[PDB]
Amino acid sequence: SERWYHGHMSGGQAETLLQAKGEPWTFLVRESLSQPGDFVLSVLSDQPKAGPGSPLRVTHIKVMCEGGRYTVLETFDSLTDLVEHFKKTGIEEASGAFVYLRQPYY
Amino acid sequence: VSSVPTKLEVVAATPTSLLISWDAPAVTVDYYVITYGETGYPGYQEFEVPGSKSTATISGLKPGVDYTITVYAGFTDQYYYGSPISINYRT
Repeated sequence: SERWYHGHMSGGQAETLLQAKGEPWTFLVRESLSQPGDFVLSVLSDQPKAGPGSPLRVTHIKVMCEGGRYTVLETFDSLTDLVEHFKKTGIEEASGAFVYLRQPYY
Repeated sequence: VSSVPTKLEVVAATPTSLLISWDAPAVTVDYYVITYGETGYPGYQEFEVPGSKSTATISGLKPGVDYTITVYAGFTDQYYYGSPISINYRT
């Protein structure tokens, strides 16, 4: 519940980290460098960025945090309870586009 | 933080792509960060751009969809990015 968290890490470094270890639905949590106090769910999709062989598309999801609650709707006591909940069914990253949390990036 | 990119326009668009241009803020910028995603949804894509560049091309969008395009100033000095400017464009 803490080893998928990587703290102060940029979105581009997450992408590099997840694309190299290139298995779909590999995720990690990092704090947002755009909004302090919030966090970002960085997930490696199964969709290639371009043609065959190209790296897989990395998707970032804002997770807002105020009043000690966490939300991406419903809220959660901790980042763990958030990650645990969306691991079941996924996150609708865009209209009809879902990402899934299968493998944590340690 | 006030020193935020002062304008952000779509200079040319195809149904699946955009060519955005911003104007540099008053302060020297090391790099710009740009996010984009569908308005109302929590997912976004991200890519960085050297501080000498004021235009970027966003590709792979779905036609007739409102996307939210955001630019941040990046400084090696600062822990966090600068204040953002963001627009909404329909492909």
